[PDB]
Amino acid sequence: LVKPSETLSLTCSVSGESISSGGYYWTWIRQHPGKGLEWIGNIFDTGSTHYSPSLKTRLTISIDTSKNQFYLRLNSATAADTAVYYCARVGYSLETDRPYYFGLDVWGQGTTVTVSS
Amino acid sequence: EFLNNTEPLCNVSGFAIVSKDNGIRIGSRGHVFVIREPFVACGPTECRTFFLTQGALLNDKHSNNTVKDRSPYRALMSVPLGSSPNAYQAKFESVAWSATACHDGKKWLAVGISGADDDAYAVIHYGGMPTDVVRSWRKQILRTQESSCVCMNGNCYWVMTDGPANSQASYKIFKSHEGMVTNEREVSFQGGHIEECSCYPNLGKVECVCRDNWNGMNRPILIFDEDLDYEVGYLCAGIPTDTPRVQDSSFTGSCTNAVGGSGTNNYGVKGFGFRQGNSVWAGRTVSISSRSGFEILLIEDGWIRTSKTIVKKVEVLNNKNWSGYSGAFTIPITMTSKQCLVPCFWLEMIRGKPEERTSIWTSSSSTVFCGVSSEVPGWSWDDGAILPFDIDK
Amino acid sequence: EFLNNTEPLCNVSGFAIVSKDNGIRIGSRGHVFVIREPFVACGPTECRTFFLTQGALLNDKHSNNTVKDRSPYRALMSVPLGSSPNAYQAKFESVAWSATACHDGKKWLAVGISGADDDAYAVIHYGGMPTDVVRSWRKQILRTQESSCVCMNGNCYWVMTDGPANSQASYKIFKSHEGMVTNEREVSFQGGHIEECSCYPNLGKVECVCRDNWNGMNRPILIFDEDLDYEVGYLCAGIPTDTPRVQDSSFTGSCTNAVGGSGTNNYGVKGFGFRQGNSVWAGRTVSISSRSGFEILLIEDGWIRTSKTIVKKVEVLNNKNWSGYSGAFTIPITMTSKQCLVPCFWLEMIRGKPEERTSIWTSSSSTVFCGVSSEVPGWSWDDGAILPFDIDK
Amino acid sequence: DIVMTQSPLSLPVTPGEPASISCRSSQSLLHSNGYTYLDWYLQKPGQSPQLLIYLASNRASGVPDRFSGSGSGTYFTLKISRVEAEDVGVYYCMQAVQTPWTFGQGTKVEIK
Ligand SMILES: *[C@@H]1O[C@H](CO)[C@@H](O)[C@H](O)[C@H]1NC(C)=O
Ligand SMILES: *[C@@H]1O[C@H](CO)[C@@H](O)[C@H](O)[C@H]1NC(C)=O
Ligand SMILES: *[C@@H]1O[C@H](CO)[C@@H](O)[C@H](O)[C@H]1NC(C)=O
Ligand SMILES: *[C@@H]1O[C@H](CO)[C@@H](O)[C@H](O)[C@H]1NC(C)=O
Ligand SMILES: [Ca+2]
Ligand SMILES: [Ca+2]
Repeated sequence: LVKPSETLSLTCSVSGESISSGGYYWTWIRQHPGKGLEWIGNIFDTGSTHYSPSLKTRLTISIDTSKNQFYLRLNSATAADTAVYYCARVGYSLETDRPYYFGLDVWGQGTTVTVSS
Repeated sequence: EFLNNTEPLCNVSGFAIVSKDNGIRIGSRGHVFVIREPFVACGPTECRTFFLTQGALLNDKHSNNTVKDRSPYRALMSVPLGSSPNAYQAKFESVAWSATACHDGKKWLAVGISGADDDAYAVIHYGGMPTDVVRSWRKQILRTQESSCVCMNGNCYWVMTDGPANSQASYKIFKSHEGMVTNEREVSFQGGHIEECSCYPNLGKVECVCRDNWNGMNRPILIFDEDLDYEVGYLCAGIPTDTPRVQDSSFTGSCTNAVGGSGTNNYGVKGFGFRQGNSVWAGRTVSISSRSGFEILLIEDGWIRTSKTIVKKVEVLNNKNWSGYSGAFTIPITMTSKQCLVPCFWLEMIRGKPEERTSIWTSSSSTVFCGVSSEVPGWSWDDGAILPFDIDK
Repeated sequence: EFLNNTEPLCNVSGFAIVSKDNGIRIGSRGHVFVIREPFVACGPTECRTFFLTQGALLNDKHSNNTVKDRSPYRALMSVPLGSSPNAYQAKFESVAWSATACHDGKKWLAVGISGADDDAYAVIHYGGMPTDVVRSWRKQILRTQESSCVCMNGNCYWVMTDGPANSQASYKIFKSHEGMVTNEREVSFQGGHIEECSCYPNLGKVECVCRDNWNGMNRPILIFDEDLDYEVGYLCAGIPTDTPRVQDSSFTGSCTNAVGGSGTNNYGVKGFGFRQGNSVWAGRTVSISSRSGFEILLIEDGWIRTSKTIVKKVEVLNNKNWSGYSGAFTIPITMTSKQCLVPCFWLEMIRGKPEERTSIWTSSSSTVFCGVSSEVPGWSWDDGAILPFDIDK
Repeated sequence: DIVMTQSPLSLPVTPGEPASISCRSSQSLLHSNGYTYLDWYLQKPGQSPQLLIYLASNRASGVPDRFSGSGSGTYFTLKISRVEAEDVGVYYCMQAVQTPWTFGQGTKVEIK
């Protein structure tokens, strides 16, 4: 449980693979009760980051390659930030002369964050 | 009788032009295919321009989305050196969206990769019939080297790779006798990325100068021989040669480590580099951040010594003109009767939507040069098309 | 020296793609013929795509009625494997509106039926000259297998039929030697229909899997040898493999009797089936009521045992793409140096007015596959033409 | 963002028959490098989502051979050749063209 205007944070872990193996982007993905999915942001193995604009003022997302772990922090959580939070992986690249995309192929189990007193 | 190549590479002093497709210039009215990347390979009777068509002709409506570089419609065909890639003289070779080909003295071997992204496989043609198949092993995009394979004492060799683009992959060296594969050995190389090599034989060792698509401004080298023992490392030169790079005075160079830069780390372009004793004839694009122009540099002791002393420079495109991939090949003894192998290189010039936003298609055109013991001058032998074409209107 | 074929068929584990015409996709601006049905046949030097042109190019006003499948203008022409069926590479072989052709080790043989509906006759060309003529005997539409003939020890064999389409006909087995016919025997088969066979040799017998166009969901089998003794009956498999069919769990199968259906009784499609010991690699469309999508199924003991156990399945077109005929051939020892015959098959993809009502013409495009001992995956190697064409506007 | 809209909010269905769901985006999903970045994902009762189709046309690995995809530009479709009892769930489209990825509204599939 999280109380309003606290800092939410979450831990996601990797195994079988390692972080910095396979060149995936690690993603956080949200789901409010009764609604459809939403996308929070991407980290690459080397720390370059993408954020959804609606949350970009609140967020901070980071890796620790020595722990095979990656992290979400969301400042000033409102009651409306109540959701199931999923973490995933997705391999893709757009620079090269042979692009690819293998969308969100593996999902972790969800965490039901409830933001209330 | 099988083609030897156990003979040294010729010393050369300048590179003279040999052929020029004029593909796009003729294709404005003639029936000419859309090509993303070409290459050249030489048999004992002739040299032939291979290319990966996109199954459609210029100015034809089926050329619309030809920026897309992998699809079930691409095919490898082959046209004799210098003739345009026209619809009626192109001999079909393979179905393929990434290939390699070379002549072993008896018959033409071609390797054509096909199948879906996550499950690709290669079919090894030999004289017009499929003799073997190699499937992915990491089950991401499988790739061959986009230029000829290297045949010696009747065995033909090539490098293939499976895995990420912007991160460490898996790379394997292959070996075939009369089509079918007889050996395969993986390159353990934890510091870098060997994607799109350009290979040539030299006194019994196959040498390859490749494409570092991760954390590097500098060319990886791979050297291997009869039974696939190898050495891996980097082109020591003090002069960087990939497309994204910082200027020559800022780079320091390394023989064993990938040297990265500001904004240069996740991109590159296919090149070549002929060793000449300890010096190297390294080809590179004039601009430091885009595929334009082309230079050939003879760097003294650049194969081993982090030197920056450029002894000779040629130019074959000036910086206002678009260029692209470049690769190596050699013209055998059976042709020239010299007691050594003559080094040659090709250069493609790309035109279309990746830079010229208004055109819908994307195609390229080839120019071919060969080494000459005399000194030779440079000039801008550009592609000379006048876009937009009549289907872009 | 004549081409042997007294050698066993090769055991295969999956089929790898070999070529793809891209005929319609190139024919939009190129000069490409309209074709209804193609096929492939292999000599000792090369394999060639044969096809029955309709005397007119794509995207041209003389294609306004090519759904009409018999006319004086049709002609059989031949192009090396994988090159488009264009106007300037095609070598003329025979005036014909239904034909078969095969290389006997010395020269190409090609049988071209022509003449009016009620009075047709076949011309047997051999090395470019008419050696013999075979006339109708029931005086309705004379027919041949629209796919290669089978040559052994110098003799060449094929199956012809004369008589009704939705009712019992007359079927005959022929045997040439250097062009002219030497022998002829009639297939007595009161229970069924054998229209449009796909034949291949196998250890000195010729095996054909055919097309039941009357009261049958199931393939007829014909097996004959040197002096034309034969066995007739049906592909025992518990899996039905004609186009009109009931689903696999409703069908029961028979080795000797035509198993009909609800609404499936008077129509069909040309197809193939390689025996592999007692199992069969049977090809069939994906849909049970229309010519769309293609599968290849290895059925265990399917050749003899009414079994339904599909051991392997491959797909080469997905169900949203139109398909068509299909047929067997084999690549000889003279090419592969294997001590066994490599099995291969072709698939045609029809486009135009029989299903796409708005276009005026009707043409088809060829894909060719060959068997490989490795496992090989599937994909949707479809035809990719953005119809309608400019002549349709 | 690309606004995503998806036409049946619930689809009644029954085993053995074909079925279809479809999707439309407020700009064409044709990226400048030629590929068309649209996916479909399936969320079964009390589970995470699962990948079905990873570009307009391409099925993912391990997905049963019964699904099929089609479309280009703005309008895309998911086909089920025969529906079977394991297919109940909520189906979302997704697009991966722009820097914010957006999911569809979510078609429920209800057996009848
Ligand atoms: C190939 O090389 C060997 C080794 O020197 C030589 O003796 C042989 O004659 C060569 N053959 C040809 C055809 O060049
Ligand atoms: C190319 O295709 C796009 C749709 O993908 C279309 O907007 C455009 O008009 C087409 N142009 C031509 C010349 O076919
Ligand atoms: C054909 O077959 C016979 C019988 O096996 C064999 O002896 C003969 O040498 C063969 N000829 C050719 C040309 O392959
Ligand atoms: C084809 O033929 C019909 C008459 O049989 C005619 O009405 C039509 O205009 C013709 N179409 C073309 C494209 O010539
Ligand atoms: Ca680089
Ligand atoms: Ca039938």
